[PDB]
Amino acid sequence: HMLSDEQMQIINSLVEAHHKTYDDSYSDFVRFRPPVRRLSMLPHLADLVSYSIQKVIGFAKMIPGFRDLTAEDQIALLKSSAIEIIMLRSNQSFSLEDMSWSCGGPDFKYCINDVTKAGHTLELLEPLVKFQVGLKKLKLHEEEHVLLMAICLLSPDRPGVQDHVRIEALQDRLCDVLQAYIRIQHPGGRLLYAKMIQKLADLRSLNEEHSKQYRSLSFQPEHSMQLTPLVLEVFGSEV
Amino acid sequence: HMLSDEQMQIINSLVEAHHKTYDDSYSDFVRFRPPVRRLSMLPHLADLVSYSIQKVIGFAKMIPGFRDLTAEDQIALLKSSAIEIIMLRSNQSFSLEDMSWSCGGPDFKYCINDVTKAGHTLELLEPLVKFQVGLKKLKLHEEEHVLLMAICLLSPDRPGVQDHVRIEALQDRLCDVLQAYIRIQHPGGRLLYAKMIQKLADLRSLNEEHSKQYRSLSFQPEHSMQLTPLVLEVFGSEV
Amino acid sequence: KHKILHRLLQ
Amino acid sequence: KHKILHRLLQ
Repeated sequence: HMLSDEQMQIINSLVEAHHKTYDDSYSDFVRFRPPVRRLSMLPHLADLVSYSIQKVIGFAKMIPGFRDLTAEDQIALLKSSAIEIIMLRSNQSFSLEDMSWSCGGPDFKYCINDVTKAGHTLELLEPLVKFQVGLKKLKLHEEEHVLLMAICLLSPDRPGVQDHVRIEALQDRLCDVLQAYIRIQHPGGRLLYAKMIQKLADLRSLNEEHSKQYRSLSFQPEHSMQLTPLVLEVFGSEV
Repeated sequence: HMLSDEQMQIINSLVEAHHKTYDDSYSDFVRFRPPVRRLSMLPHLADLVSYSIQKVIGFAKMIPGFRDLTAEDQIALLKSSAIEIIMLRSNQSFSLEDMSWSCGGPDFKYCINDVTKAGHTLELLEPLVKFQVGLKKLKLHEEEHVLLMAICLLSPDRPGVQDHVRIEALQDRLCDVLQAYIRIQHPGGRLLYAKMIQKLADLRSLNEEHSKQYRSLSFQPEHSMQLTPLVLEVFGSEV
Repeated sequence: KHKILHRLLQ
Repeated sequence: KHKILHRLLQ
């Protein structure tokens, strides 16, 4: 059995979309407020997260079917999944060696420690690293990693979503491609698909935990003033 | 004739306040999003203006009499005069030689050109330089420069001000010190005082012009997203 | 109002 | 609401 001309074209678009929105050299990071090791890392990570939102948005607009949803549903989907897509795409810079995100020399090597100088506790940063390690081990192909991001972004179960039947349909078609692709092109991945869907569940927990921490942060103006307009909007609840 | 123990203590506080909020080495500028020469200079100047707002606020809180006004009046005064105080304090880094603000090596040397890569036109940047040149020539003492900033910040004629009689009184006392100081300690400054008050008028024009340019900028989200929470609040009209 | 998001979404 | 300003003003 094999993939259809349809599923194949979906993959082409997603992989191209990703390449178009993710620089493996992280050259743009020099434009962020420099890191510093009262939350000395907040200005840098805020800029990093903000830069990522923009990237996740560019990627989403190229997810086939997404541009056709209502503006409102597009926003509802982006708002609730943004933090998860960031965690997923960051796997690409996560090194199991140093248990950190290597995005450059010393300055752009993000260690668990740094995120703490940004308003987050270690008891909560632990599941994140645990997630990154598990995800890294799945040794996903670019096609599976790019599909996993689209699947996550099209979850019908997000607050604020309207046409949850149409989002439901789009996601299923994507889940099919991932399932078919894994079977056809992935030697040894008979149980991979089920592992990937389990990552979606973990992201939910990580998402909920981030909301709580971010909430505290956003109620303190001395801190929220350090965020960027876009982060305040995506993570804000003015929805 | 001479200054009173009162006027003298006002001066001590203002000069100290200024020293406490203005670094002549501009060492903090390395924490701003780096300059770049669609408005490539906006992220840097936004951070510069934002950093300055915070400084102007710290200076204001030490202006004797100011901390006693209502929170609302303090905000009304800061909102409407912030841009003017920035223009005044920046005289300290303005070099008549290169007609620019020298705040560092090549990267932090602000030329008329750069401000254009930030949303502003040259036909409007012209009065600014003209103002900086005139102000520089007045060769003010630190006591006169610091007084001029306090006088400007306590102008009763600002939209949103409530107790314009109390702000009126505070400013007069400050205008008296400046007048007395110039007479007692400033050789050759018989007409200086009148020149300084004329600078206040010019700042009004510059302020009004900035509002118009900033307004256009703030209605375009692709651009306003580049500003900082504090700039959006101080220059915003949600007042 | 999500001004930024609407804008970035074209 | 001027949350930031109120805060920076103590």
